[PDB]
Parts: sequence; structure tokens; C-alpha cells
Amino acid sequence: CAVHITLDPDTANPWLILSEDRRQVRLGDTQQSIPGNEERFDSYPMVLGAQHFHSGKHYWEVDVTGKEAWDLGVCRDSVRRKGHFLLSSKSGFWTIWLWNKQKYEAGTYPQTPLHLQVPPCQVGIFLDYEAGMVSFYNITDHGSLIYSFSECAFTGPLRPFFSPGFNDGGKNTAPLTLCP
Ligand SMILES: CCn1ncc(C(=O)N(C)[C@H]2C[C@@H](c3cccc(C(F)(F)F)c3)C2)c1-c1ccccc1
Repeated sequence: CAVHITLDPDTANPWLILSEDRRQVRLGDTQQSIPGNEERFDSYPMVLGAQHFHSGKHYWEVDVTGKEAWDLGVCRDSVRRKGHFLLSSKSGFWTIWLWNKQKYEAGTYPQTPLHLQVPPCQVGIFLDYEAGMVSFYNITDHGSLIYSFSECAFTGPLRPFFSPGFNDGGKNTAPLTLCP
């Protein structure tokens, strides 16, 4: 069920730099000047996969090597794009995140701390639509389960969700890379 993900530049916050092949994204030093369109996330450095999931099983892996912060998973296509919101399962985002170098958490509401013995350099994301399951795997630790969201009971199409961090004038400029 391994799927070739590509990043949708129409969704990408101006703080983001996408590679030419749209297989990579990183935080930029400054905001790019880019057309204001309704699909674009305007308040946080977030971008979606081009791919839409209506059903079935879907798997992809991401390199997070050298990063102090990131967020990965899946969201409803219907999520609001403009203004401020909370990354939570209750808001249509099924994600895990790193921040402050070592704080791993699942984006439940309220959030669930994760205790990772081996810090992941690559993360696997498995979506099972009919099961209502989004699962996260520690590829560095031989595929151990990081976290699973269960009985999410999805209605509409879902999208891959990425953020290579938030802008804090910090050093978190290494890219997220989609693994071949
Ligand atoms: C979307 C708002 N939001 N929802 C929940 C949380 C939250 O509690 N904080 C602790 C963690 C930081 C994690 C993170 C890691 C990498 C990239 C991003 C982002 F937002 F850019 F996509 C976010 C999410 C926040 C948040 C709070 C402060 C600053 C920015 C966001």
C-alpha cells in the first residue's frame, strides 16, 4: 500500500520551501511572496500531499534527521486553511509532533506525551480508512509503534499533512524528505 506522495504547492504556507520534485520541504529564512489562494495555510508553516484518500490502505515514510521540530500525519481535506486553530484529532488532524528537540507528543486533545527510547530519524505513517486507523512507526527502531489513532470514523477525503517546524528565528531549517 506504499504510495508516492507529492507536496501540493497551492496549500504550502509562504514560510515553506518545496524542492523542484515536491518530495522535500523546509522552513525558509523569510516569507516567499506567492499568490493568495483559499487552499493555502496562512498562519503556520504547513503543507498537504497532493494525494486524496477516500478509502483503502496507504503507507509513506518521511526522513526527519537533524530536526528539533516537526509535525506529520493526515487531515480531512475539509479543514479550515485561514487563521489560527489547534492541531487535534477533534479538529480533523491525526498527527504526531516533535518540538523543543526531545518533546514527542500525539496530537490528541488534550495532547498525549510519547516516550521514545530511540529518537526516530525516519517515520512511517499508515492510514486505514475503513478501520478509522492512523498509525505511526519508528523506522529507526525496526518499525516499533509510536502511536495509533483508532475509531477516527472518517467521512470525506483525507490528505497527507506535513510541517517541518514553526518559525522562531531558530536553526530548524533541515528538510522533511519523503523516502523512495
Ligand atoms: C497549530 C497550533 N498548535 N496546535 C497545537 C500546538 C501545540 O500545542 N504545540 C505544542 C505543538 C508545537 C508542535 C508543532 C511542531 C512542528 C510544527 C508545528 C506547526 F504548527 F507549525 F505546524 C507545530 C505542535 C500548536 C502550536 C503552539 C505553539 C506554536 C505553534 C503551534
